[PDB]
Amino acid sequence: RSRKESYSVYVYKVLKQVHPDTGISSKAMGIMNSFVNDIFERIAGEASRLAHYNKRSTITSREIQTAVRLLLPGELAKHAVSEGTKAVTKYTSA
Amino acid sequence: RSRKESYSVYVYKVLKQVHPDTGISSKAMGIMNSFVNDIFERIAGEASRLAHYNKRSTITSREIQTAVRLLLPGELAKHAVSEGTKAVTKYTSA
Amino acid sequence: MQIFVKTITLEVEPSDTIENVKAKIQDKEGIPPDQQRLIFDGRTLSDYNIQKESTLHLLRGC
Amino acid sequence: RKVLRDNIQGITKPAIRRLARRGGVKRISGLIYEETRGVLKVFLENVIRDAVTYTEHAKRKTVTAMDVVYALKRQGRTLYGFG
Amino acid sequence: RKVLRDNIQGITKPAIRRLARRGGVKRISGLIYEETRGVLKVFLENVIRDAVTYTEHAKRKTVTAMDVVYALKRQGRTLYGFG
Amino acid sequence: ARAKACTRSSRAGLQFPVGRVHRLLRKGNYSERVGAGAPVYLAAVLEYLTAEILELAGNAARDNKKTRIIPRHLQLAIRNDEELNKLLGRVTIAQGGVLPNIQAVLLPKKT
Amino acid sequence: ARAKAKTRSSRAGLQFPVGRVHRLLRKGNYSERVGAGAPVYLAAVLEYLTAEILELAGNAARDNKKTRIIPRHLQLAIRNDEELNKLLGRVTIAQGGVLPNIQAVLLPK
Amino acid sequence: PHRYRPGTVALREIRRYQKSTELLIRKLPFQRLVREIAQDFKTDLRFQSSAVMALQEASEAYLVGLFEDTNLSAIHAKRVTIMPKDIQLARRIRGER
Amino acid sequence: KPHRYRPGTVALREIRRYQKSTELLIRKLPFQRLVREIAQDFKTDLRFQSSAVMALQEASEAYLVGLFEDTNLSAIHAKRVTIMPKDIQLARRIRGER
Amino acid sequence: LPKDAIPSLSECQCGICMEILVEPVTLPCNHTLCKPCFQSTVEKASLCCPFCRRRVSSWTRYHTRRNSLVNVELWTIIQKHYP
Amino acid sequence: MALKRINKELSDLARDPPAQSSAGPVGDDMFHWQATIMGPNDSPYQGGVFFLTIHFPTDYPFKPPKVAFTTRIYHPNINSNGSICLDILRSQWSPALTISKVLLSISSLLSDPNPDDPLVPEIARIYKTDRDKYNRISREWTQKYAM
DNA sequence: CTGGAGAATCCCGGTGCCGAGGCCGCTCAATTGGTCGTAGACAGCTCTAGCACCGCTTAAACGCACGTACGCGCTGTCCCCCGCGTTTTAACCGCCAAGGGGATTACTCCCTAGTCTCCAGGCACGTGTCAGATATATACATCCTGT
DNA sequence: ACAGGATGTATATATCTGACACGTGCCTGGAGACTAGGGAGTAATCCCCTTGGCGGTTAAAACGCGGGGGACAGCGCGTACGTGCGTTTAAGCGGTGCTAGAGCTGTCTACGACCAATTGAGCGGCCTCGGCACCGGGATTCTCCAG
Ligand SMILES: [Zn+2]
Ligand SMILES: [Zn+2]
Repeated sequence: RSRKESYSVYVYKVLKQVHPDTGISSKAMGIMNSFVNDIFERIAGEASRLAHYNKRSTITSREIQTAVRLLLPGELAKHAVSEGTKAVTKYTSA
Repeated sequence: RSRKESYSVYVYKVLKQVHPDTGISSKAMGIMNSFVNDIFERIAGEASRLAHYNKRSTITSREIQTAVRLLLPGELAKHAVSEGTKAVTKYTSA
Repeated sequence: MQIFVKTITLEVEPSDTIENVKAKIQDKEGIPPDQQRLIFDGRTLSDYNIQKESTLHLLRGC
Repeated sequence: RKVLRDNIQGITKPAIRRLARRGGVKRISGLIYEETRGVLKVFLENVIRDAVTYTEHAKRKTVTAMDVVYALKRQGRTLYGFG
Repeated sequence: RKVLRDNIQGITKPAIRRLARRGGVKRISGLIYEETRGVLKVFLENVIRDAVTYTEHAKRKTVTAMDVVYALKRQGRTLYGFG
Repeated sequence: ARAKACTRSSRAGLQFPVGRVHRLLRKGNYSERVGAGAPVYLAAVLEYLTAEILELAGNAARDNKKTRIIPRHLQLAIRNDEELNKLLGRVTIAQGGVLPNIQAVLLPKKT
Repeated sequence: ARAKAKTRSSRAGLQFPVGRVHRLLRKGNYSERVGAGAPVYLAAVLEYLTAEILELAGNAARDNKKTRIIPRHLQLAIRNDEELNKLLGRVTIAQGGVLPNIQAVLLPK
Repeated sequence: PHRYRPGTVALREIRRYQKSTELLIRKLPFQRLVREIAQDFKTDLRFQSSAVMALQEASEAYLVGLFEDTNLSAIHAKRVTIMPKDIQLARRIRGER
Repeated sequence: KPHRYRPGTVALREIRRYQKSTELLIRKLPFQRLVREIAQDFKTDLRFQSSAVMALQEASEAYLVGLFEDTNLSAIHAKRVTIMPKDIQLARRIRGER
Repeated sequence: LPKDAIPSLSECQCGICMEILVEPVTLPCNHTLCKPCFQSTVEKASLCCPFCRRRVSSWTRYHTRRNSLVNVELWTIIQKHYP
Repeated sequence: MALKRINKELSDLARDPPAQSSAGPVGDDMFHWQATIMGPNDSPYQGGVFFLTIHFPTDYPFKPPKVAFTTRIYHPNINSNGSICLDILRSQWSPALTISKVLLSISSLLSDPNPDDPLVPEIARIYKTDRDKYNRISREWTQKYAM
C-alpha cells in the first residue's frame, strides 16, 4: 500500500487551462511525467553545480535563473525566465 | 594566501613507481590533475545516482564497484575492480 | 521627525499609533494597512521608544 | 536454459526492409540485411550489459523497466513512457 | 566602448588550410573557407554565451579560464590542461 | 484560531505543487540548504514548459480530428517546433513514430 | 600520546590520499552519509588508472627519446590504446595534436 | 495483367510506415534474441514484459535513426541504393566506431 | 631549369608536418579580436583572462580539426579527393549539429 | 481585413491603450493591438489573450525569431490615412 | 501612463451609471477613488450602503487596483480590515474588464460568500453551519454600521 | 622502366638557458578516541507476475521468375586549384604605465533549518459512458500503358 | 499530352466497448507558528593582472601566373533488386496452471556522524643545474624529368 506520487493532476489542470476540451491518453500522461522528472533533474543538477562552483551552500532563485538560461535555448529560455521571475515576484508580494 | 590542493605529489609518486627515471612537464601535470578530477567526478556521480535509485542513503564500496563497472569499458573495468577489491581487503585487514 | 520603513519618508511625529501610520501608508501608496505587519496597531511609537529616522519593516493578505 | 544463437535470424529481411522504409530508404542492397543485424546486436549488448549490472546491484533476479531506462539514460538515449 | 567588427577575416585562408592539413585533407575547394568561417563563428557563439553566463552569475566583469572550461564541459567537449 | 491554509502554489498563481517541489529539492541532495524562492521559480518554469508542449500537442490532435492526446501527437508537436526539438534532441518517445519526410531525389520525375 | 598516526592510504598501501578523497566525498553533496570503504576503493581505482596512463605515456616518451612527459606524449598514449581512447573519446587535450594518419586513397600511386 | 513499375510500391510503403507508429519487429523473436544476448552476462535471468517493450522501442528508434543518416550518406554519394559502405560511414561519423 | 613539384606532393609533406606539431595554427591576435567581437553581443566592456582566450582557441582548433577529419571522410566516400562545402554540411548533419 | 482598408479612428485606435495603433500586431486570435500594449501585456500578466484568454506563447515564440510580429499590411495602411 | 485609461473608464461610468452601486474619484487624484454600494435585494446586507476605497497602482489596466471596504461588514470572504478576497483582484485580473463588473462580483459574493477561501474562519464556520445565523448576524451588522 | 640533380629531410655536435626537482618552514587538515542515534541487514510472510504449455487462425515469412532501372566503368573536357615568386602587412616581441577589479577580512543580521500541531489535498478505488476502432459501402485521386 | 482501366485511398454511417473523467473515503504530507544560529551581504582594503600604447623585425599573408589533373557530364552494359504470385510457418491469441521472487513489515545492531585534542604532510617558497631548444654542418632520401 505504498502511495506513489506523480504530476498527473497538475498536467491535467494545465491541459484544461490551455485546451478546455481535450483529453489525454493514459500512456501520454506517463510520457509527460517522465518529461517533467527529466527537466526537474536537469535544472536541479545544473543549479547544484553552479552553487558548488561559486562556493555557496544555498540554492536560490538566482541559481535557477542561470540554470534555465544555460539549459533552455533562446526565446524559450527568455520566456521561461520571464515566467519564473513573475511568479517569484507575486509570491513575495503576498 | 589561499591553500589550493591538487594531486601533483601523488601523480609524481606513481610516476616514479612506474618509470623511475622519467620526468613530467608542468603542463602535463595539470593534464593529469584534470583527468583525475574528471574521473573522480564521473565515479562519484554514478555512485550517487545508484544510491538514490536503490533507495539508500549511504555510498559504500558496493556502489563504487557498480559505478566502475558502468563507467570503465571491458578489460579496464575488470582490472580496476580487481585492484579496488584487493585494496579494500587489505584496509579491512588492519 | 523622520521615520524610515523598509519606502516613503518621512511620516508622523512621535504622536500617532501604528494604526494611523498604517492608514497614512495606505493613503500614500495603496499598500493595505493590515498587510502585512510592522516589524522593528494599538501600540505607539514612544511605547517602543522609536526615535527619529528609525528603520521600520512593513502574511494575512492572501 | 537452452537458448541457442539462431535468434539473430529472427530479425527478418522484410522486418529490416520495413524499418528502412520508415527511415525513408528507397531501395536496399542485399548486403544490408547482415550489416544491420550485426549493428543491432552490438547495440543491444551495450544496453543489456548495463541493465543487468543495475539488477545485480539491486540484488534482484528480474530485469525491470527502470533498469533498462537507466541503462539507456547513461548512454545519452533517454526514453520516455516507462517511468 | 572600443566597438570592433569584421574580425572574421582574421581567420586567414592559409590558417584554414593549415587546419585542414592537420585534419588530413589533401585538396581543398575554394568554397570551404567561407563555410568554415561560418561554422567557427557558430561554435564560438555557442561557447562564449555560456561562458559569459557563468561569469555574470558570479557577478564579476572578467571571464576566467574556469568559466570557459565549464562552458565546454557542459557541451560534451571536456577540455584538460586548465584546472 | 491560527489561520487558514493557503498553498504556496496559490500564492504564486501556479498549478504545480510548490511544496512538493521544495520537498524534492531538499530531499534530493542538491545542496545543504534551499532558498525560499527556488521552488517557486522551478515550479513556474516546469508549468510553462508543460503548457508549451501541451498547446502544440492539442493543436496537432485537433488537426488530426481527435480529442485525446496520444504520444504520436506529442512526437509531432515536439519534432516540429525547432526550440523544443533542440531541447529534446536526445529523447525517444515510445509509440511516437517519426516525422514524415522524403528526400526530393527519391521522388519520381521525368515527363 | 595515544598512538603513531598512520594514514588510511598507508593502511591500504595506496598512494592517493584516502583522507582527502573521503573529505571530498562528504563535502561533495553526493549522499547523506559515506561508507568507510568508499574512499579506499575510489583511491585504488584512481591510482590504477593514473598508473596505466603514466605507463603508456612513458613508453611514448622513450619512443620519442625524451625524459620529460609532455601533453603530446599523453595524447599519443591515449589515442593508441583502444580502452583509454573509448574512455576519453569526448576529451580534448591542450597541446595534444592528432594521431598521424593519412587515408590510403590520398597517397600517390 | 497489371504491374507497378519498380519504386512506386516502395514509395507507398515509405508513406505508410512513416504515418504509423506500430512496432515493426516481431515480438516473440525479438524476445528470444534479447534472452539469448542476456544469457551470457548472467544465467537464468528474468524479464518484465515492460522491460522487453522498452528495449524493443529503443532498438527500433536507434535503427530508424541510423537508416535516416545512412540514406543521406548514400544520396551524398550520388546513389539511391543503400549499401553497407553508407552504414559504415554513418557509424564512423557519429562516433560509434 | 625551374624545378617544380607535382600538385599534391607538397600537400602530403605539409600534412605530415602539421600532424606532428602541436602548435596553434591560428594567429593569436586576430583570434582574440574575434573572440572579443563575439563577446560584445552579450555583455559590454567584458574582460578576459589570457588563459581563457587561450583555452577558447585550443578548443576551437581541436573542434575544427575533428570536423575536417569527418568532412574528408565524406569526400572520400563520394569518390573524390577535393572537399567541398556539401561534405561539411553532411558531416555536421550526421553528427547532429544541424 | 483589420477591418478595414480605411480603419476609422474608432478601429484605428488600440483596443487597450485606446491611442492610435502604433505598429499593430495581429494575434492568432485575430485581435489587433499596438506594439506597446502587446509588448507590455505579453510578459506583464499571463502571456494570455486579454480578450478571449487565448494562449499565444507558441505563436509569440514562432514570430519573435523571424520578426514577423508586426502586421506590416495594416501598419502601412494606417500610415497612408493616419499619421 | 494609466491616466488615459482611468479617465476613459470614468467617462464611460458617467455615460452608463450603475443602479445600486456608485464610485469615482473623490478628489483630484484619479488613482484614489471611493466606491459606494447598496445592499443587494434579498440579502442580509440589503438596506445598508457600503463605502469602499480604491488605490490604483501605476500600471492600470494591466494590474488590479487596491480596493477594500471602508464599511464594517459581516462576510466570510472579507476580513475585519475590509479587504476582499476575489480572483479578479488577485488572479483573475484582466485588463479587459470594467469596474462595474467588479462591483457586481462583489455584490454577488455578498449574496454568495465562498467559505472555501474565507478571510475570517469563524464567519465561514457560521455560514457553513447555520445559514440563518449568518443571515441574522450580517443583517444586524448591516443595520449597526452600514445603516 | 633507370639514372642524376636537387630539394628536402635527417642526423650529430657544441652551446646556453630556465623550468623540473629538491629543501625548508609550518600550519592546518588529517588522524585518533568516544559516544550515540539509526540506516540497513536479515528473517518472515504474502501474492503478483513471470514462465511454461497447448491449440487454432492466418498473417506474415519464404521462395521463385522476370525485366527494368540503376550501379559502375570509360572517356573527354576543362576549369579550378596547386606550386611558386614577389610584394605587402600586421603579427609578434619587448617595454612602460595606469587602474579596475579580483581577492581577502569583519560583522552583523536576516534567512533558513528544525520542531510541533493540525487538516485538507492528493491518492487508491469504483464506475459508467463516450471517443475511438472496426466494417462496409461508397466517391475519388493516382498510376500506367497505349495512343 | 491524353484516356481509360485497374488500384489504392479518403469518406460517411453503424455499432460496440473499455478507458477515461469523475466521484468518495481517507491519511500523511504540506502549511503555520516558533526559535536559533550561521551564510552571506556589505564595507573596507590591497595589489595583480588586465588593458592600452609604442617602436622595430620579419614571418606571414596577399597577389599573380601558368599548367595540369580531377570533377563532371555523358554513355554503354550487365545484373540484382523490386514486384508479383504461390506455398510454408511460426507469430499471435486465448486459456490454463504453477511458483519464484518482488515487496512488505518487524526487529536489532553494527556503523557512521559528531566532537574534542594532537601533529605532520602537503603547500608555499627558495633555489640549482641539466634536459631541451637552437644553430650550424654534413649525410640520406625522395622526387622528377630526361632517357
Ligand atoms: Zn495600445
Ligand atoms: Zn483574443
